Amino acid sequence: EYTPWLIAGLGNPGNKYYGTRHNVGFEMVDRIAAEEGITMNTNQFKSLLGTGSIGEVPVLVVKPQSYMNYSGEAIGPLAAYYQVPLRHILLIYDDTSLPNGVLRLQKKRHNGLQNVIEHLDGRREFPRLSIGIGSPPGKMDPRAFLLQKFSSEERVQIDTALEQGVDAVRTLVLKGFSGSTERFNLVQKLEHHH
Repeated sequence: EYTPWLIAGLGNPGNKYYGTRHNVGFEMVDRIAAEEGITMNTNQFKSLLGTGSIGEVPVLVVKPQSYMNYSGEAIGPLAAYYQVPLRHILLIYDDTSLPNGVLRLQKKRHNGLQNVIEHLDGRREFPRLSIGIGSPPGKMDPRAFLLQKFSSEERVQIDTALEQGVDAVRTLVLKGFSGSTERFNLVQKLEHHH
């Protein structure tokens, strides 16, 4: 009966990255931990993590400390250590392919995600929670945009997203969707307009 889940949000550690668009996954993970009362003191495998459960389901919430593109250096070994099956590895990260605040849940672009993919022996069949941050504007390249803080209007949407994502994580893991994740994806898109 031991099948923990690994909830990892991606980002770059440090005051330098605090509040930036690219760190949204870190925000979400700080949110889930908080809500669940899980402290992330533990430092292992290039990451800070905490342990607890969602309902009866045991989980580990993590924030890799190796920097975005090398997230796999943490996740891969971390999963092995705790014996987390691929299907229970939930990655949360910023997605430019979706408008601001639209979440997307999938179970099978972004550098952190390729590296993680790389370390999970290329396997791809794990669930992922994308948090949209929109498209960057084609000047200072699509690079300072990510390293920039969210405008106030964007924050609105973002804060709403953090709240709904927390719920989405709890449903996937414990509750059950009670529709397909694709229906949740549809509702996200619609909500962007309301």
